[PDB]
Amino acid sequence: VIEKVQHIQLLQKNVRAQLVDMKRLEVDIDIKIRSCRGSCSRALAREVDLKDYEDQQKQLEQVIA
Amino acid sequence: IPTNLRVLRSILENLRSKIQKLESDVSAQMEYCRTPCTVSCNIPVVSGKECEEIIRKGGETSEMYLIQPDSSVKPYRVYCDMNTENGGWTVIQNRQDGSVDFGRKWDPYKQGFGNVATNTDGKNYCGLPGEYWLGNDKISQLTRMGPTELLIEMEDWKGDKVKAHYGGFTVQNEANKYQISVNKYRGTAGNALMDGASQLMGENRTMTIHNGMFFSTYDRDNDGWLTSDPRKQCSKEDGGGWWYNRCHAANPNGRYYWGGQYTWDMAKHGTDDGVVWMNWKGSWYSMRKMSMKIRPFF
Amino acid sequence: YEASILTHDSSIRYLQEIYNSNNQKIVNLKEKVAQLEAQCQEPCKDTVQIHDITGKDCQDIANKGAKQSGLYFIKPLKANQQFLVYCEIDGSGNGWTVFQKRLDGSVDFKKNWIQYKEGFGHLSPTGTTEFWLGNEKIHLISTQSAIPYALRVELEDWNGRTSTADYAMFKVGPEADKYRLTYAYFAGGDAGDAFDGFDFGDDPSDKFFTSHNGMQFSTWDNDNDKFEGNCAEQDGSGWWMNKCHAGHLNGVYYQGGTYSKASTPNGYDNGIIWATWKTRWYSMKKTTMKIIPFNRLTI
Ligand SMILES: *[C@@H]1O[C@H](CO)[C@@H](O)[C@H](O)[C@H]1NC(C)=O
Ligand SMILES: [Ca+2]
Ligand SMILES: [Ca+2]
Ligand SMILES: [Ca+2]
Repeated sequence: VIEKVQHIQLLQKNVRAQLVDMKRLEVDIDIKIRSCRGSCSRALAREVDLKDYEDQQKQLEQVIA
Repeated sequence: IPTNLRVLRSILENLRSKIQKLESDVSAQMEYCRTPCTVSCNIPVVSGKECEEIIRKGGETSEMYLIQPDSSVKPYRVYCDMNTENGGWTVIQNRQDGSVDFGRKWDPYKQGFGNVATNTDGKNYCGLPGEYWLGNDKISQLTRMGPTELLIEMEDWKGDKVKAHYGGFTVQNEANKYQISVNKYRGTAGNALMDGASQLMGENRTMTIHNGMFFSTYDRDNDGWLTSDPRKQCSKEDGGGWWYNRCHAANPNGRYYWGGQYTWDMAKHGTDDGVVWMNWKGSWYSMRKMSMKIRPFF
Repeated sequence: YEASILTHDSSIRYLQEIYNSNNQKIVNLKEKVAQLEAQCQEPCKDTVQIHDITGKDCQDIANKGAKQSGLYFIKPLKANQQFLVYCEIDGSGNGWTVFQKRLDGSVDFKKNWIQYKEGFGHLSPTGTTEFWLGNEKIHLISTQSAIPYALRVELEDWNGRTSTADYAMFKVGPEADKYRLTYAYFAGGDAGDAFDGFDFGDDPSDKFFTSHNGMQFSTWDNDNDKFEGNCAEQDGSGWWMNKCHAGHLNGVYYQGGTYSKASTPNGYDNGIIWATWKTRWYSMKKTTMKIIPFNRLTI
């Protein structure tokens, strides 16, 4: 396997990682922000888009393999 | 390699922006927190040792009350459910939205935290309950004044509701790691405290039994997980404090996931923290509402 | 469109430049998230707070240092436990302990024995809520070991005029004697002594049928009046009924102040009335009963 092909096998994990990682942080921030509702003047109304995170994960699986 | 660079580059650029959004979102909240939320709860005249007494004194409406379980401790605020099953219920734990963080250390779970009550559209009294944990010390003393029953109520995101009743409930004091005890179960939500997770068998089930357990938080391990692995603990950061065994069948103090079903890639630690009551909605589901109320036995 | 294989070595290390950069931000964002969480652990701020200074009653407290009006915890000597009360404190250093209050009709005063014994309504630091402290508490405060107590009664029409009626040696007995109300004398006040009686011209003994000194408290579920029927039940309230009243501060709150014999399905005079200051058909807009040691009512 030529060096360049091994660099990609690397980024493919790194990104599927960062994906799960963001996906988490996304939910985390959502939960934490809502929790401010009971402490601060108001809670930033929002709604997280888990779909786009799920769509890129599959968009990866397919291309990785 | 062909279309490969295309993909990865599209994602990394995509995430970059979601990071940009998230960053913005947090800054907006930091600014709103430059000021607090507020309430104005005029205190009812009538008072008693706990809700049951109050309701026997004429306190017939469900709202915040002041109770002094005993002359030692100073009177404190609590919410009284005077409507559910003949009223007289002292709410010691409540979840309905994601307003309060339940992933706190041992002290906040000792002293208590959250909002007992909030105001109801143009009213001098807080008639609605907020999200709060009354506090281990207080809960301990209450369940020890005499035989105490415990009523657990919950609701999924589809509007369904089920109760879990416990004829006898007690919580030892701090020095005894707030050990829990329950019995005389009856309900529709499934007996997760005594029996354990329904979808399990043998030791796997028995190790998700809360009855008899000690209370632990992510900064104070008292779980049924005996080992040296500084990670296999039942309560990790932002994890709520509960009566963890190995590790649970139910957790009314879990993180309040919006929507209900959640999965390992959403969970901060991969573990399934969250307002769970396995015996009903399963393993990775989080209730919309979850409350805990006590009342003298008789 | 599929470029040079030499473009690989380039862009194949470029995605890494925006990858580690991403992880970088994520690390700072998480740090910032933490600070956010630290700002969201507090409860909402309750405007209504209670003062620490305690004592036998609002006067004891006042003397101990209490300077402003608000909720306090008192505990008369013979009481089993301390209870919350609204203390009124003037610039003179007087501690009035309020036990009755009307100001908007937000609270229903048609309650039974127990409720009248234990108390209902809400206590507000700004003394802006309707309530009835409770006979047992009122009893305890007014019968402390050798301390003459006094009762003041302020009224307010729907036109800003306010009057008062003071009673020396106010007192309320135990449940055993049905919380009997007794006072030595009408210490004066332009409100007029309505507890002494009031001739309405209806009968040759109106003055005998509407006197409250000595009367026992009555509620619908516990008739202790001087009438064949049930005063408390008819007016639908709780009070020291005789047969029935000349002064009735726990009456139905009639908006506007002016009510008539056509306001009820029997023509009862059940509003907030005080015969000596207003007709039996003028329900007050505000009412307030407070007590304090007699040796304080102006020398
Ligand atoms: C208990 O859980 C382990 C995994 O943690 C699993 O391998 C085992 O089969 C389970 N026991 C049961 C219920 O069969
Ligand atoms: Ca937390
Ligand atoms: Ca352990
Ligand atoms: Ca009678």
